Amino acid sequence: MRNFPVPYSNELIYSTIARAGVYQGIVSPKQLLDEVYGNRKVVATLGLPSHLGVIARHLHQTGRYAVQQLIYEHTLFPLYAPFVGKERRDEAIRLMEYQAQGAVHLMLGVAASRVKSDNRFRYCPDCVALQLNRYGEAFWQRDWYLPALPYCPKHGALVFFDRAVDDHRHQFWALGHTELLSDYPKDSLSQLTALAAYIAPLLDAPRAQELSPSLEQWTLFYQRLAQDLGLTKSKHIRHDLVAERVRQTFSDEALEKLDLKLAENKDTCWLKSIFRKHRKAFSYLQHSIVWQALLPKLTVIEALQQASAL
Amino acid sequence: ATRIQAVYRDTGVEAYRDNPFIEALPPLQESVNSAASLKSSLQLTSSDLQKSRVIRAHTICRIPDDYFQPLGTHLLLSERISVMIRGGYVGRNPKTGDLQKHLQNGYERVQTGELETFRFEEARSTAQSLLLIGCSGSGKTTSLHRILATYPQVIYHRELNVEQVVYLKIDCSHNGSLKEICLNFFRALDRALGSNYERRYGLKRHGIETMLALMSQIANAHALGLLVIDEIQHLSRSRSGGSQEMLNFFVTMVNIIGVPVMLIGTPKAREIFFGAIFWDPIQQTQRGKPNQEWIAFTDNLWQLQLLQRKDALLSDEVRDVWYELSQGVMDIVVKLFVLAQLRALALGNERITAGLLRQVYQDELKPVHPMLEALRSGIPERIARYSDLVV
Amino acid sequence: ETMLALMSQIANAHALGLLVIDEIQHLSRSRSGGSQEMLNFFVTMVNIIGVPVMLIGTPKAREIFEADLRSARRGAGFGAIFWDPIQQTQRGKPNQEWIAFTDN
Amino acid sequence: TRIQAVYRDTGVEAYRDNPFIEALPPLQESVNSAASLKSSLQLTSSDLQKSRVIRAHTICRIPDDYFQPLGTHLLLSERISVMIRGGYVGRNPKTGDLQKHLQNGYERVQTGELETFRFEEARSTAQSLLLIGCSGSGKTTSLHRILATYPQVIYHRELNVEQVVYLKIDCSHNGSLKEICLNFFRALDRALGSNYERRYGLKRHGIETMLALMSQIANAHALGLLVIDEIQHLSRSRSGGSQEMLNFFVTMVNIIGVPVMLIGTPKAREIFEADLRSARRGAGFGAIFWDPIQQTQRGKPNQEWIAFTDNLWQLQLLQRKDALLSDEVRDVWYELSQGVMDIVVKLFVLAQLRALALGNERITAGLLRQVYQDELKPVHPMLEALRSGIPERIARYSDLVVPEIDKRLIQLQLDIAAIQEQTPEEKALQELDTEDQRHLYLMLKEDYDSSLLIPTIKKAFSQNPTMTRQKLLPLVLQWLME
Amino acid sequence: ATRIQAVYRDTGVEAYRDNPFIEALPPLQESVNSAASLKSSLQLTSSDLQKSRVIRAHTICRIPDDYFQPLGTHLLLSERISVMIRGGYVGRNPKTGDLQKHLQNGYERVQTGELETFRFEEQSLLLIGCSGSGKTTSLHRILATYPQVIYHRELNVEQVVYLKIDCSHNGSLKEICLNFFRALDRALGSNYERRYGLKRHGIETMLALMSQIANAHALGLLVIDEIQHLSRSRSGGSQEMLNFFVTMVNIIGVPVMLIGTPKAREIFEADLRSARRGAGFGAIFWDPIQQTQRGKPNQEWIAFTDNLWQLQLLQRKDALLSDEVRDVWYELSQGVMDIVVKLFVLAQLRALALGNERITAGLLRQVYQDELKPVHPMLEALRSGIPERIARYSDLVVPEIDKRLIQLQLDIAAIQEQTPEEKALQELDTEDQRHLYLMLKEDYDSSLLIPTIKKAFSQNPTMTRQKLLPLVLQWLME
DNA sequence: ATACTGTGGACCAGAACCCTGATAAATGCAACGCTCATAGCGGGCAGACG
DNA sequence: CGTCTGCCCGCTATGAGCGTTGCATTTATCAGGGTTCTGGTCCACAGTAT
Ligand SMILES: Nc1ncnc2c1ncn2[C@@H]1O[C@H](COP(=O)(O)OP(=O)(O)OP(=O)(O)O)[C@@H](O)[C@H]1O
Ligand SMILES: Nc1ncnc2c1ncn2[C@@H]1O[C@H](COP(=O)(O)OP(=O)(O)O)[C@@H](O)[C@H]1O
Ligand SMILES: Nc1ncnc2c1ncn2[C@@H]1O[C@H](COP(=O)(O)OP(=O)(O)O)[C@@H](O)[C@H]1O
Ligand SMILES: [Mg+2]
Ligand SMILES: [Mg+2]
Ligand SMILES: [Mg+2]
Ligand SMILES: [Zn+2]
Repeated sequence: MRNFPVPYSNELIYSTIARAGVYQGIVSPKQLLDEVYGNRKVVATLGLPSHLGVIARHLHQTGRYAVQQLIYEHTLFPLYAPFVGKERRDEAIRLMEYQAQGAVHLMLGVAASRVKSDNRFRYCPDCVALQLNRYGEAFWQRDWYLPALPYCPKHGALVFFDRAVDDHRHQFWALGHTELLSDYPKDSLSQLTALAAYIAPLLDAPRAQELSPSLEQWTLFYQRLAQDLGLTKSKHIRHDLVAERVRQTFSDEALEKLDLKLAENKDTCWLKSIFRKHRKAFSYLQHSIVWQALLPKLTVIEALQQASAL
Repeated sequence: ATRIQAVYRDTGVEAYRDNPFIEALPPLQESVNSAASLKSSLQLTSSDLQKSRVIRAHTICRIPDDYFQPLGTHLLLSERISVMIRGGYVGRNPKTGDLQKHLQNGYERVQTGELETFRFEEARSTAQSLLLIGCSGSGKTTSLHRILATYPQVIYHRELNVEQVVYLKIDCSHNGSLKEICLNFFRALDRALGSNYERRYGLKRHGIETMLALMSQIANAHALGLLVIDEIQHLSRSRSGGSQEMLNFFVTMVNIIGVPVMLIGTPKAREIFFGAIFWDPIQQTQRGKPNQEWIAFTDNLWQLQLLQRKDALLSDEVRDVWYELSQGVMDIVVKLFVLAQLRALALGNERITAGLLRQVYQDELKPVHPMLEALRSGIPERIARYSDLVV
Repeated sequence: ETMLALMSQIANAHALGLLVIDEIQHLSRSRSGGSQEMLNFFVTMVNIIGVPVMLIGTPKAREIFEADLRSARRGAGFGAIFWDPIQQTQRGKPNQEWIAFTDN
Repeated sequence: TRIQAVYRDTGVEAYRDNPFIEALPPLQESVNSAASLKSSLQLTSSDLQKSRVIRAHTICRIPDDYFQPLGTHLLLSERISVMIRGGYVGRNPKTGDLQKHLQNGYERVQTGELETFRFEEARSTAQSLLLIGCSGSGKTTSLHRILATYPQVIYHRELNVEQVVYLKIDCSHNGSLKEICLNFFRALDRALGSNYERRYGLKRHGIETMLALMSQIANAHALGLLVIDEIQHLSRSRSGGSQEMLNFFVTMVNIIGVPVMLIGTPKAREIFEADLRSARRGAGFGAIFWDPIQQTQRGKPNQEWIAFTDNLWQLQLLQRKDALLSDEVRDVWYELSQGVMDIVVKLFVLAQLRALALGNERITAGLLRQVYQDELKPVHPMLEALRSGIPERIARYSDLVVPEIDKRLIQLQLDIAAIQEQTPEEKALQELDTEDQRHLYLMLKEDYDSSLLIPTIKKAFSQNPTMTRQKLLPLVLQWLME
Repeated sequence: ATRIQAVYRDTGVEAYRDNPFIEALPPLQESVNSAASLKSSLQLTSSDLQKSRVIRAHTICRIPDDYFQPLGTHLLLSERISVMIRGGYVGRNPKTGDLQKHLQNGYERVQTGELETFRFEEQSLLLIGCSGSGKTTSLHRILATYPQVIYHRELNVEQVVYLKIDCSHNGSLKEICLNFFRALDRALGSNYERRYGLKRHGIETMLALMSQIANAHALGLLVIDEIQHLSRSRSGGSQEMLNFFVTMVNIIGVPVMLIGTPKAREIFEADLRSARRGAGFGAIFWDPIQQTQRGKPNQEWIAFTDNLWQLQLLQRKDALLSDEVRDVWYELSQGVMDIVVKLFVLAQLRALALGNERITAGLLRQVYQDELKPVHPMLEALRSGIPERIARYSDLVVPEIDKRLIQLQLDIAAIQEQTPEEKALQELDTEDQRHLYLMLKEDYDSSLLIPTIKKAFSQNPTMTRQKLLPLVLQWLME
């Protein structure tokens, strides 16, 4: 392609590809894959996109955009980066530049989602108006497409609608103006919005890539915080005090809406596994919930740095 | 195909304050010195006059290709082109988000198929149109090409990724079919750019509305500034019902899409048909005196001689003979002068004269004697006869 | 038009110098469209870049390339060249070229 | 390679006028049928005193140019001759004016003079055979050597037909039910000069379509044998199952004549044995089994093993060679190679190659021992399976061979090449134990004497050990050179 | 066009007897040491170090050109190439009938004529290794012993002993198919491609034309180099990639060698993964110099390092190597021959201008983390030892080396300051008696020495030097 | 000061997907056929002389 | 009143532009064995009531 659009601030590269298709009058998706990439064997994905580097070659004459900038500021990788580890993170960064599509999804154990978790398209009530007033266009923002939280960090809640990624595969779809939120209010829980607002600062941080604790330090961090908070007696979990501490911030219905329902009656649980020695990388939601429930006077960057340093 | 990284300027008009497109253009020259800017002539030098025969004969034939002289209408055309290409960027600002509304609309036109669809109400288009028709043998294909040589055509911006083409020139097909303008446009928009738009948009089995809206959208993906079409006379030879379709599409594009369009055609193209500008061949007498423009043209064409002998001053008899043999048309003056020089060098007389001019015309313009004699006679019936005669 | 546009690409890939057309007289006037069609097609070759052409025909094929100012102008170009039979007596004395050719 | 055809009469009367059999080499009188198979590289006496690189190259070349004909190859050669020159009865082109004969028979059978007559020529009894044996016993080289005696292409001047006597196919590492069909086209387009693979072997056609086109291709010519070798590599997971493989391989009826032969390890023997009909037709007439050679089959040790060991020992090329072979060397060859043909020759080659590397320049039983525990790791399951003798373990572990042994041979040759370089000039430097006197060594003799300066500094240091580098220098001239 | 009149010599091998195309080659007796005779050294006199810094820098920058140390992986390749070329002329013997006629005669004799039997039986190679291991440069100079064109006078046949081809960036099969005739016409001077290589012919026809001219002209070796530069997608899939090479090897019939990277090994995995000695395609691997050999340091490394170490030109250099300076080369370079001598030559130039005129381990880190940037993925892949990363991060060759060389040669000009050593050299008259000064620098201080040598050389007893060296020392000590 | 109970870490085995091969089917795409337009043509009709 | 020789016009022939359509071509669909996922297991061990 000759005139490739430059992505806006906080925009998925998928929406940039879709707007490139919109600008130059390409309707058939096969032509779009022929011109953007050169091959008709590329799967369209939201978050952790593959075949990057080709999208950067069209932006070669703009020296500021490279593989690293696109992979830290226009994808959903920084959310998965600090928690998976160091070697796995670096290998994923080095692999998303090549032609591997399913390898990116399958290498990270945390990212091995298998079946999609409600992969339909979402937007916001007031973000679209702000984008139209500031840009004159609409795009799939990175804030909207949280892996499991259908909640804008600034607004109440998202608004799902029809169509899904698994239904039609090779199509890059971008919202224009012909569809928008019809006037009806959507109920929103304050705790979930607070959690989303707390966790959203992770996608824009200069040190969000270096602050990656190793596999062994996580259990030491958990034991140190439990010792300083004095919950453990002697290498033991109360099974009720930690449950009450979590319940003081998050209720049962909010956790059910997040599929992270507490199972305090049964020995196996995500919190219990966090207490035990870790095996594989855990999702951002579990770590954020544990950190916020067990310490409410700190933010993501300082807590992650404290965990990594010692 | 001169790819330049643009460096921005700061114009004095508040309507043009923050565009990158129209800041990138070179400034509008003052008409006092714009006439001197257009002036070009052969470098001559006196070392040729003492050289061999065929070498000297070769460089005389470069006079019709290297000689240009500005006139009164040249400044008006330059000012009008500058105004019409500066008025076509005030509605497609990409910095403040106005091109992204002129370009989102262009996709629902392709999807639906109709050119009159509109998704954003505030997407306004500011563009102009102008037709330039003058008697054949006036220069309206090289004068335009020399006016549009200041602008470097393709210019590349840095903050954006747009490779803005300043102007584009295409020719109507002799057939006049609907699927030929939308093809030589895609040929002219990848000859000067290095891409392949034709292999995308023309090879496939497409319709006519699809390939009429695709052109109007790809002419806004790049911020095209002026689409000029020459030889518009060809549409009258097209199939039945196809002459008016272009006459509506080239007024819808100016109004809706917003790309300014300039159409140039021969005098025969008044009946088939925005502003109107008419050109006429030069006439030496305005009211009762030989005109300064004609006198200067001849006195400056004089010095482009490589005859071993000559005379200091031109004579009124020779001037009258030249005017009578030319009948005012621009090209025939230069053609007659170069042919007379060629015949003088061939004959062996190193001097030019009126009888020499007459014999050169008579022996070397045999296809041209009928209509030149018609012009010399000046009968209104003979002028109305044939086509594209001055009237 | 498609082949005539491919002509420009072929003539710009290799620096063609002179494209001469001969035996125009051997053209049937009923299998192409008409005299106006012939004229318009042979004027359409102004778009091809450079590549000067030269036209060849019989004096009965001169009638097509006439009566139109632009067509006549492109027909003329560098004047007119008219091959003619060797007349015996241009001057009072018979022409020397006829004598030399006959003797040789 | 189209050889012109010339005919010769044969003793058997069943082929009195058959051209496709008489255009072949004569029937092998089995007195020296496999005697020509015997091959041994020259080993001229002048090659003993030679550079190490060329000798190592000859050592690496030994396995290709050595082929000992055993006593069990005679049966295989006889079988191949029988079912190649016995399957041409139904593909006879020597047919006269049969129109008149058939018309006369039809006229005479209806008028009552004759009451019966045979009118059918569709008489073709296809033959099939398995060759089953442990891997490494030589089921491919000892078949190519036998089948190279028969010309592959013979051209008839009177007709316009060719007899592709043998056509060889090998499966890929993964393998599938379509790769063999494509490989038939690939091999026949290489045997002759044509474009059969692009003309017929198309992607769109189904497996049965190529199997049917095989009939036309192999019946247009007078094809005589179709060897599909190494079916062990066929991936059962990528095939479709352990039953449709049999249902495809017993579908050799629809190709007329064409006696097919299949070779495989006993891992496929259990595959090709599930029912009566497949066991009958896959192995139509017997199934020769190749077993590792033993020291003794009768009370006396087998003489074939002794002859093979002596012939391989005589081929040895070393500066220090022992003519007499001790019986302990034969005992360790048997105890470490258990008669497997591949293992013994590679073991001997690696021992002879390592003898150059270590510089002992002699072959010992112990050297065979450390090369055995050093370079033969992946072939172990064969070794303990044959030592234990359990058929289940042998059948479970009969598909494995040492991988990339050629790269190991190249690495050993490169090591031998790099070892060789020695410098007599460096012998003078080698007595310089002290070091940091190399400073004076380098600075002094570049423009000075280089003959006795190097040795005499050793004497100067030894005689005056309570000293350093600096003031050793000023009197070096007078004490050493003067 | 290097035409040498053919002379005939006796070869001890009975297979090559009476073959006019073979004995024209150089004999085997003097060719044994020929490959080991490619060792080259840019030997210099100690007086050369006394000259200006520009001269020594210009002599040093020629090290990546004139320096060549054969190893154990370089003699074997030469022997293999010699044997492969010499064995490729056993078929085309003009003094003997064609092999088809011999086969027909053998069939006639195994027919009714009385004989037992006849065998109706009828070697491409590839050189794949790590990029920058020294392949093309090694081959260009191991093929120097064989004259390219040998002219026969008894017959009229020009014997092209070997030919060499080279690919270009993003090329296709047609480019090599035409470059073969380009190289052939550069060898002979005829117009073999002015009418035989038109655009009209397809690939099959063009190769059919190749085979007949390769068979009529006596041609022994056809080497195609830098196959890694050939573009895959432009030609198509990897199946016809192998098919074209297979049909090129099969129909021509001459021995053929290919040289490339492991990125072509995945192309040639078929016909090579299964042991096929009849088909050919034997593989020879080149690897970087392994510093550790069976738990011990490699002799080739410590000999190549010693030879490279003796040829350094510096003023106050430490002439002896330490273990750490040798060790850091294998950590910053991994032993590939492309960048070991590059690191040495860049380190010497940086030590010329930066600071003290000696080579240390610290400045090698500056070189590696400042200028030897782009090949970091290859170095990381080599350090990891993973074959996948090594294979898939090849083909990068750190271009624009010539501009770097000329700019480093020019940059040394802007040094107005004088280090005390060379300023003392210049203020001293240049009688080139300073060999003693350079010899005895460490033991005594310059202040005691150079004024004293000025006073002595003002009235030297005799003009002789290095015979009269000790007497100055006796004045020098007291 | 020790046996009993809960617990953390290393660990078999059933199963759910999942890559893959074989087979059947929707389909864009040049590949001809349709139709329109344009210039000539040769036998039939008005016509006029024997 | 026949008929015989020039006109013309409904035809006949052919070029140019566009409209279906046979065709592999590519896509989609279904059976199957394996491999990591995950699930509970258990085995030694830390802390404790007797
Ligand atoms: N004002 C002028 N000064 C100098 N030369 C001129 C002038 N006007 C015309 N000419 C010459 O006359 C010719 C005009 O070019 P051209 O044939 O394209 O003109 P045109 O007849 O107006 O164009 P068109 O092809 O559109 O009918 C050129 O040879 C040009 O040099
Ligand atoms: N009679 C023999 N004499 C010498 N070597 C033999 C003999 N039979 C087999 N070999 C060896 O066996 C090797 C080939 O075995 P191969 O054909 O790969 O076995 P398989 O047929 O099971 O694949 C050759 O290297 C060859 O040296
Ligand atoms: N035997 C050798 N000894 C010393 N330097 C070598 C040797 N072989 C190659 N080199 C060096 O390697 C550098 C690059 O080699 P190059 O010709 O690029 O190899 P390739 O073509 O295989 O990449 C050269 O500058 C050369 O000085
Ligand atoms: Mg014009
Ligand atoms: Mg085998
Ligand atoms: Mg090279
Ligand atoms: Zn929002």
